[PDB]
Amino acid sequence: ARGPKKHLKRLAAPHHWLLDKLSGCYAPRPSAGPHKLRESLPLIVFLRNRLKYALNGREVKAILMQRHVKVDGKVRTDTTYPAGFMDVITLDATNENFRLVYDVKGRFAVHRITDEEASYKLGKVKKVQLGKKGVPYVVTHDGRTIRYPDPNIKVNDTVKIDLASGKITDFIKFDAGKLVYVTGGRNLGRIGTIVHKERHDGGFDLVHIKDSLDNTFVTRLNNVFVIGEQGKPYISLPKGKGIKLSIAEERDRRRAQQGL
Amino acid sequence: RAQRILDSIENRKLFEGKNGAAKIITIVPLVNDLDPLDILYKLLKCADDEGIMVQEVDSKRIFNVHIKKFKSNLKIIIPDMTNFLNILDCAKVADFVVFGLSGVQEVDEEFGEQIIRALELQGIASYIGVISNLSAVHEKEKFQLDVKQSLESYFKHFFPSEERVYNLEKNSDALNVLRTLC
Amino acid sequence: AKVHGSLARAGKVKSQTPKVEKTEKPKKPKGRAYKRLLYTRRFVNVTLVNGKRRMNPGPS
Amino acid sequence: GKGKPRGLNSARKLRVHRRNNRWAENNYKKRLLGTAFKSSPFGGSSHAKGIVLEKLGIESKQPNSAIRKCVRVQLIKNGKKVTAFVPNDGCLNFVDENDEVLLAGFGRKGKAKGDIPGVRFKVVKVSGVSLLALWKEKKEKPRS
Amino acid sequence: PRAPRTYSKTYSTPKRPYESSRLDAELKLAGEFGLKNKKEIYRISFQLSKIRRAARDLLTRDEKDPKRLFEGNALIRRLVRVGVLSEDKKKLDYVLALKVEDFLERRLQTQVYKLGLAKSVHHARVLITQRHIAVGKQIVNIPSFMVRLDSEKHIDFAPTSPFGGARPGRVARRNAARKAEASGE
Amino acid sequence: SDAVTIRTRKVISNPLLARKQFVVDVLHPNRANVSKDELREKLAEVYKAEKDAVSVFGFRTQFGGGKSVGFGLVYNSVAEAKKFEPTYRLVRYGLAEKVEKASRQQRKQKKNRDKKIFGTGKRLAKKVARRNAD
RNA sequence: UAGUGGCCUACCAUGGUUUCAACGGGUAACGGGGAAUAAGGGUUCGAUUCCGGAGAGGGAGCCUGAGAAACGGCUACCACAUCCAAGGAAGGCAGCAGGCGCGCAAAUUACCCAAUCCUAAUUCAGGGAGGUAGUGACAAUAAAUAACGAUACAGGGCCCAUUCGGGUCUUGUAAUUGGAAUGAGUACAAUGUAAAUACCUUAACGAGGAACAAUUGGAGGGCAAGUCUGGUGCCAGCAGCCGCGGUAAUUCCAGCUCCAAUAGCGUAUAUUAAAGUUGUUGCAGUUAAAAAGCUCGUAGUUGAACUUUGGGCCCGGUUGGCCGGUCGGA
Repeated sequence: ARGPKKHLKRLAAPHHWLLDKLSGCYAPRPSAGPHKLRESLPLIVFLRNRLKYALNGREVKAILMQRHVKVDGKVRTDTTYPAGFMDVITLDATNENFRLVYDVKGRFAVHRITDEEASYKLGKVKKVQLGKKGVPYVVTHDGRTIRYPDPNIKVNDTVKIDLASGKITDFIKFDAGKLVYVTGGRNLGRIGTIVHKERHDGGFDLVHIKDSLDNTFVTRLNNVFVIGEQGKPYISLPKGKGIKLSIAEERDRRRAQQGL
Repeated sequence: RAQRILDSIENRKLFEGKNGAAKIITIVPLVNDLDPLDILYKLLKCADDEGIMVQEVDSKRIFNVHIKKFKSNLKIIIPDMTNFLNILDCAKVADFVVFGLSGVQEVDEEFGEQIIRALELQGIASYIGVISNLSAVHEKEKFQLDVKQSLESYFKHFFPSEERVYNLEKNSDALNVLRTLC
Repeated sequence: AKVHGSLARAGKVKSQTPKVEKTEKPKKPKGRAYKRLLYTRRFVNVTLVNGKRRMNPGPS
Repeated sequence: GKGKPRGLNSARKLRVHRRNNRWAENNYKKRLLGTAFKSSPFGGSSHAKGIVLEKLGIESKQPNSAIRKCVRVQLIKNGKKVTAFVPNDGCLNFVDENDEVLLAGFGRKGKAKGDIPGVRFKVVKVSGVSLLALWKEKKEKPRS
Repeated sequence: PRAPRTYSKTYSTPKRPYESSRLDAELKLAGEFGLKNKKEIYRISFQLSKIRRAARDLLTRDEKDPKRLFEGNALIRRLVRVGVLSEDKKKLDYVLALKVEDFLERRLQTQVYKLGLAKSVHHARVLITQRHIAVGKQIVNIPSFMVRLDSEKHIDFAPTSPFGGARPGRVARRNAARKAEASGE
Repeated sequence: SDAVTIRTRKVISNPLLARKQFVVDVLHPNRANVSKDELREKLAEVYKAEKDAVSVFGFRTQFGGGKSVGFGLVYNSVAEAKKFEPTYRLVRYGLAEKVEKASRQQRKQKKNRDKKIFGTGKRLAKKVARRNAD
């Protein structure tokens, strides 16, 4: 329809933004950049209505035209900026700093963090390739093009990328035992030490994956996200640790535990 | 539908122009007040062409003021209230008939309601009601709109083919008169 | 009738003539009290004619 | 075998079988040929308004025994001439010919309430004003 | 255009309006409870529709199904919380035996009557809407309030608008400033 | 506002706009509403700041009388209000001078009435103003 | 071409689709969640707040540009059609608010960027996108249109059952009551809002039945509710289907009076349901409509019977409880 789109209707947002059905007509459509449109979570969906530091849009831009907030070591100032998965948000406020990693619900939350791990970020190396002048390089999941990597690093691994300058420090291979995190599909926000791979020449590569409570589930491999070992995450994961409690046992936790 | 197009062409022959196309509009109020020298003038203070200038003590009654926005010469018969012998008799060429509705005088059971029954039961050619009340917009300050509702229903207790009956305080309702003519 | 003489009001004179049509009993006590009077009509004692009967109370 | 195939490949027959037996149903063939659009002078409507042609001549398709004060009418959305009817009958005084109605059926698309041919449409509202507040002796009940 | 607001339609009109035994057995509860319409009764008889349909739908699936063990175990724990279903009789079996007077009684339409301060189901029906009635703070201005089993104990007067003390009103000051005091003005 | 009870609940202290924003209780009993610039000089001094660092919106009642739930702002300085308050509320306060506009339709007419001239329109004051006068 | 390609083009080959329904025709056909349904299946509709497609009156065509076969862009044709000083010169409300015409059938030429957002070089500007107000019985929700005694009794009980002592309690007749008491409506007041309405708020003021009065359809069967009384006795009437009036009308005009639903009840068409009258579930063909004149036959639809039982070693997830050593539980 004659080139691109600029508006996103309310109810045409993804459900993980959790906008209210009334009070408006539209959604604050995310700009292009380091993430997908469909799992963006822009700046104003984070600020005004999940942290409530602003009450409406003009007060959001009152922050953003005052150079306070930071998204991964830079001074991003645009309202619809897609700070997506794994992106550290640091404030120049009363200095409380946050990550962007989901709950088990497939939805983002507020997760305040330390300064050991505010300093860096991660990424699924979605491509390793041999570009110009015979230079090997790697392309992670968001946008980064890191030159000259370890040649023993292949596709589907992960890195430990810094935020001051984009330097890979160490990596994680792909095998069993690897503490993992899913980005997409249904079991979004899960965790739990990959069982094994399935090759399926020309097709999807799915993967069998356990959890903490030993509850297997099979994603696709373009959503698997390896970040560890037998109990070794490389960030500070939020309260609840990603393991899916069922809705029978959140009417046993929110109802039978905190409800006396 | 083209025949229906032809149905909507030949009827646009006799009524649309200036050369032998000017219509009799006879203004007879139901009230002895409201005196249609202001109905010609204070109503048409929103039109502001020169039907104001010939709104004259030399009563013309052939008011061929070519109003410069809907392109028509006119004719408004302004009769005195008492000459009851042609008001019911000049109404064979007179298309547009306008009642004068007022809450000041109660519409009388021998004057007003019987002028209703006299203009009515000869067959009203076209009854486009106008509230011509200038001195009735402040008889209350506490939801005052009963001065209009009592007249909009009174147009509908016998001859109901108007929905609202218009105040003299909105702008385009004076050239809605010339819309009603053209 | 007389609009600004009698009936420009929604109602004060619905017809509030103390000259009554029915001899000072026009009060069908509307709504909830109407169905209350009908509950007094049907639930105290009454039966009228022989189970099956014609069509609005009268002698046989 | 009850005159039908059953085996679990025979649906090829069956949805072609019922396909040729729906036409023996009545309103199916009435509906899917647009016969309500090629006929039925409402044209699939629910009401129609039209001028009264004239007073009506009674042709006995039984029984209501009088000249039933009925109105030959011809519509203006179509122009297709139908005999009509007024309830609360009588009062043949209060509109001329070539004057307006609003038509609506009797309950079966009419077809029978009196000895008059094709009288199937109650008049609802003459000239925009009603009949039920005009048999109520507020206004007056029309003529042909 | 904004996101479409949804809206239900809560009364279920009957199959046969001219069924005389039903109409006689439907008027039996109007003046008993001091109601206004058969729509009042249609409210309850439309609640019974969805409740008695979900109850019969959940029994058709055999337990070890945790859906039956979740959606049933809160419905069974909700009508208790109103005060209609009884605590001893909750296995979603008695809920199909529950009837119209049970829901229609657990209402401050009634419950102004059968825990004192009544003087009629008319004298107090006018005092729901004259608001000489209360709960913990906020006057429950509608007789179909469906008292949730607990503020029953918290029945109180309005502190404004007397017979709970603290005022005279809108007719004393044409009368106790002319007759009851001002015989001599 | 007898039994005054201005209970400061749901307090968020924003550093990023230098604001102390919170919802406000006010128990009325037996008298009417508790105005803009009537609480605004009463909660100001006992809550850490001045009268120009006060702002008010919310504020209706609950059913029956007495309790009204408002939402009050009180800023960490005073010229904070001159830049972060929306200008309608200082027009509602007198801390702003309302530059009186014409209308919506009038400005939209005037925008269109000068888009039909390329430049500044100084020449047409002398161009056609002398020729067709003949 | 941005690129695959009969997409063309030049020579070749003679193919390809089809009774497994080609091709052709009609659509009152924009496709997907929805609706009415409600034993289940089936049925009919889907312009419509979301997604995708298409168009800016109908067909072409091209520029700028990352992006358009763009129309609040352009050129031409075709259909219209404005002013004119007779010399172009001007133009697309299938955007908003309005007009005409068409219908049965559908709002006000308001206020404003406060909000949801979008665009810009950009905290600042613009936005009929949008929100708010006005019309609005589409559809939906909650609820007005009024109290409790006393007093004359009727009783049902019943009090102590020496009931055989009168009324503790009520059913209504009671218009005799009895003062206290209030809202719809008018209002300071301030909240309410970008500015105002209202709506929770709130002091002052406004009720007695004449108050401040709830209508709408029926009153022969299906279909509650009189064979009541007058005028009416085929005269109209009444009838969705049947059925009465010819003079003893429960069915006519009226007076009563009553019956339902209740600020809501009718009517018109359309669909669904009951409708095993579309039947795969789940009909029917001797006579009620329906077995053909009888064989041969192809496509289709089915198609005879056979292929590793009985028992041992334990593991014991679950239950019976004499065990009860825990006094609802192993």
